[PDB]
Amino acid sequence: HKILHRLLQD
Amino acid sequence: KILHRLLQDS
Amino acid sequence: SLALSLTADQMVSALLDAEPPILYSEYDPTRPFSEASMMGLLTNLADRELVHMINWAKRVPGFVDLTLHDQVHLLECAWLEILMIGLVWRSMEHPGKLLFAPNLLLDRNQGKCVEGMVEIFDMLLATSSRFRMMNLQGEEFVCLKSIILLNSGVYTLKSLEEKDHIHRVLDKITDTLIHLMAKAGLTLQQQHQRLAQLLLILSHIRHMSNKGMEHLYSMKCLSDLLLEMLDAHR
Amino acid sequence: SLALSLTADQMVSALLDAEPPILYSETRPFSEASMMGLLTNLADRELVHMINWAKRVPGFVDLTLHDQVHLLECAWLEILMIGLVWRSMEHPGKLLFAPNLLLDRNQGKCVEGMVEIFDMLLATSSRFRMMNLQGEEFVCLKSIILLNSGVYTKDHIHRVLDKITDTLIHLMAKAGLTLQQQHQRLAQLLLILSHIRHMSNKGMEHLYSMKCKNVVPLSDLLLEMLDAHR
Ligand SMILES: Oc1ccc(C(=C2CCC[C@H](c3ccc(O)cc3)C2)c2ccc(O)cc2)cc1
Ligand SMILES: Oc1ccc(C(=C2CCC[C@H](c3ccc(O)cc3)C2)c2ccc(O)cc2)cc1
Repeated sequence: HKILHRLLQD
Repeated sequence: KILHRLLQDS
Repeated sequence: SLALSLTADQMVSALLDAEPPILYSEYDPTRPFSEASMMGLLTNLADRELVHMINWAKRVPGFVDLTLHDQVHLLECAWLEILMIGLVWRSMEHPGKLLFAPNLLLDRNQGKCVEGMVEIFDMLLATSSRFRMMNLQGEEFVCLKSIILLNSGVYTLKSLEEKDHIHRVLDKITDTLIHLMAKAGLTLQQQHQRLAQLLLILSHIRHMSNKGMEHLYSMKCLSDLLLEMLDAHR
Repeated sequence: SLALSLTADQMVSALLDAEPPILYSETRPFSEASMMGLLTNLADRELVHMINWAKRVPGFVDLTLHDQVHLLECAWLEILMIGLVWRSMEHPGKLLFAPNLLLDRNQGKCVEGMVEIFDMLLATSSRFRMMNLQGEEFVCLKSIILLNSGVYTKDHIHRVLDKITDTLIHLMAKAGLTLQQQHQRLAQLLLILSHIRHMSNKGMEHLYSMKCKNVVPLSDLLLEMLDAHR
């Protein structure tokens, strides 16, 4: 759900 | 201040 | 300053001698608890602890050398940190519980009785668990508590010289910590590593104080002294 | 975990290699709106670099995704601030938010609660320059902030934190400090981390206030990072 979840993925 | 006073109390 | 002349062992002896006592709360198990009752109990306890803390600070080497305004500032800044590391130290032998007083032992479930308390409780419990796993020593604890007093408000016209004196005493307490660890038989690597571990915990104690303080001067939004300590943080 | 197999120089080179660039601001800011407009825009772009920086911190990727989130949520403003303090070292009495955005405390008056934090940042910056803080030391401290600031809510982070401690000492020994100067300097650096935490906490308190969030539109990312503290 968090934007941080996505950005932390290569 | 009370703290000021208590610090003075010799 | 005598503080700069004391040996490591003399610094430890001084800090140990200066230790405040452990106070009792007004806790009565036969009396029903509530948000107000619980907070009144902790506030009452903190208030009486502050008086002893002020006199403890007077016996911390180098503290009395400072201007009265600086002494006030450092205590206004660090008082909740000092209360909290004390709480955490007393609670070491009680996993999953916080020992505010010999007659007041609380677990986190009782923390939910006050708004925002259960969050601070868990952080305090985590800190206590850390001290326990490190096997924190009493001599180490009194050094850490004195560091907090001198360090927490050193930032926040010569008086730069006064800031310099604080930095000198802080170096002294560092030397003392290393001395204890070397005495304990730790290798040099183990000494530096443990020193780092202890000082990093101070960042967590700061966080807990600031978060607690934030909730504390919203609870009111208390004795006069405690109200003034709280007010110093606006 | 690869982090532990690293030598001290390798650890240093890895951190130096992970370093984000110094960004530029998107017109001397006075008034609440223009100041926060510029700062939030910069902070948002720095956050994207910070997230990708954290991935390249040895040991960080070995953590679960949720732990990575928790640590970044906890430490992001601390990390922004130590970066700011570092950049501002060569500019006493001033804060270098960007090479084209140099502020003095007089412009902090434009925003409620900014000046107090402005002064704290200035003092921290002055402290770092007085210690002659080195770049290699700086990147170790920033990594420590990431790994430590949310660690107490584990054994892996403990070991990595120990390794960064070893690395800090290694650097100081490399610089020729005696054993006493080494542990004294180690202590001095780590104590400053407490003040960085303090500045972040007092900063965050204003920043996620409803009043502050109304000043200028915020990016969804910056809003989520702010709401993470509650
Ligand atoms: O007025 C107060 C009330 C409570 C405290 C306090 C704490 C610790 C536990 C949590 C507490 C808290 C935090 C957030 C809340 O919303 C409510 C209570 C503060 C405390 C700490 C150490 C000690 O020896 C005695 C008291 C100190 C002064
Ligand atoms: O949403 C925000 C807003 C401002 C900041 C910010 C600051 C620093 C200066 C003070 C500021 C603040 C704090 C409290 C106030 O009441 C007003 C301003 C926070 C910052 C720090 C470092 C960096 O590289 C970029 C931005 C980061 C994220």
